[PDB]
Amino acid sequence: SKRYFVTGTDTEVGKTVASCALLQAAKAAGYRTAGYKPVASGSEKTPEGLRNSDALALQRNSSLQLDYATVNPYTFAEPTSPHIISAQEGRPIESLVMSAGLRALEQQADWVLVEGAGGWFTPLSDTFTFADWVTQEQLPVILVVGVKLGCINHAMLTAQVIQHAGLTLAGWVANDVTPPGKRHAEYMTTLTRMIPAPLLGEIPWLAENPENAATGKYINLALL
Amino acid sequence: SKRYFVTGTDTEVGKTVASCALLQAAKAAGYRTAGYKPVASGSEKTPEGLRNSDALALQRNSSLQLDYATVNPYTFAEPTSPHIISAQEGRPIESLVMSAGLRALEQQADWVLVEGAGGWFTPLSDTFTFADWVTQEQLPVILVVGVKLGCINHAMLTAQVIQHAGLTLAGWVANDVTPPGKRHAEYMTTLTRMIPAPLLGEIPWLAENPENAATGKYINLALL
Repeated sequence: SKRYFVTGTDTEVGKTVASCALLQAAKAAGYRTAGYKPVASGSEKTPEGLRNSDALALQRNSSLQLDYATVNPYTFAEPTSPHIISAQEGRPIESLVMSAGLRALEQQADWVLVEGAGGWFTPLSDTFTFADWVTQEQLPVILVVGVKLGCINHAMLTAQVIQHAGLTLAGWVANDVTPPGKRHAEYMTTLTRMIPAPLLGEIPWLAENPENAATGKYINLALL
Repeated sequence: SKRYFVTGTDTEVGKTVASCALLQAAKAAGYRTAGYKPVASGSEKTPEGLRNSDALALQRNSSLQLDYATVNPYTFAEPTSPHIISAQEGRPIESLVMSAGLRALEQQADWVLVEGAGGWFTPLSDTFTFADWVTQEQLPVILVVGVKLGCINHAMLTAQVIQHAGLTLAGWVANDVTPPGKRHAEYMTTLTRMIPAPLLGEIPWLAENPENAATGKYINLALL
């Protein structure tokens, strides 16, 4: 089986778009897949309770029919750092619960993709970050790089810190977050040289992909 | 005397606004100040050659009357990574030239603020980054943090990598890049706990500060 943690270089690089592409590619390869987003903030009310749109995307892109809470056990409404809204709601986030949910998906899935709740150093409490949990779980990490100004710096910072944690940087995905620009090829070359992990694929600019066209085709899982 | 390198957490955190506040505070304290931006990209034509707006701000906020090229010896038009536009123009960026320009300002200034040309890992050539040069110069670093979503992660990544380079994280400046939000205080507390350097001050949201109101008052240089 297989497990990966997906993180983005910044806000609004389409991290969840890339996660969905990865999940689609894994299903095409014959895996029984599951997405896992243990912690989510920024969620809408429904008759069943709060639902986060990124967790819903991961649920919908899982090859298994998974219940929402199995994908996302901690759901907060407001779109702010987990530690802040957790404290405000009186709903502490516990590492062991996060880990138990990953184990629970491994009962059924042989390919699990895990997404966080912000970037690498996202606080979950005043003393624990999402990086702490990923490190404990020894997950291999896939970096999603939004190709835009600043991406080289952010990719390098994030890659260095992951490697310093003792973790494997398993791959990276380029997400085209804007229409094509002038320096696209040169930026891709630069990122490719500098990121110490295989480029798994590049997702085109899909103007938010309103029709939910399939993106798994952009990912080469054999490179992972 | 004193020298500092200023870097931002991301694109468009108002790094140069903070640099100008620092320079203003240093002048108020009685220093002979100079700003230095060795490398600049994104510049306008004038009869004297290309001029970069951030370098002009540093020039104008220096207490010494400095010639433009002394503030910014390498000026490229297009707003793209220095290594790319340098290669396209056939104008290589040389560490020794960057260092000579810093020495030249130290002939006249006892307080020098240095700004880069993007974030920490900004390439200058295919084999040299701005981090390499800062590390060679052993500059103490001031981090400018734009208070916005994602700032905790970016501040922590950048701080960790600076410390791992063996450099001193001398301080940080909070820049209010948006109007006040809800979680402003809690974000400031979080950043303050997590960034291993003194908070020097917080610059209010100035809607781009069209009147050039003075910002030095927001910086407490005694904390540096």
